[PDB]
Amino acid sequence: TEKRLLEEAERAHREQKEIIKKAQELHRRLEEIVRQSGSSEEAKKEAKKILEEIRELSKRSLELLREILYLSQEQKGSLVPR
Amino acid sequence: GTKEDILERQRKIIERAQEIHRRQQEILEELERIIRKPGSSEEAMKRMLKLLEESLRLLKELLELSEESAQLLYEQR
Repeated sequence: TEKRLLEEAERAHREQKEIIKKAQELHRRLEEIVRQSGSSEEAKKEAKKILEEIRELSKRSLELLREILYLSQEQKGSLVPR
Repeated sequence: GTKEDILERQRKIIERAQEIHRRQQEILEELERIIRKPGSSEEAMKRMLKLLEESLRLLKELLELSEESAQLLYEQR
């Protein structure tokens, strides 16, 4: 069969790595916000936006993870829905 | 069989990673809840700072899990 199935899984992991990096940097910014100006309501608004962005990132990496399950474990199955 | 061991290894990592996602999102929402909750304080900020660390550490583990399975994919390519 096609080994590309696992090469595509590799790509997904590489994309997850970039997603994780971004998420960690967003958490770093949240730390800066909370530590410094966490009492500021406008800073809270910034933090909220960041938290929402992180949520998106976690969804993206989760969807990729479910794709990994298919490509890696059960590529002969039908785990498309994820 | 050794193929079954591989399948179980894949499940171990992937299933764990999915649980890590859950834990991260639970903390993520907790951070939001604290901010949106009225009557915030210095101790509330301390809570968030600790939560931020935890979620980062989870992201660290998550990355390592992805790297582990990524190397598996290479070897089994």
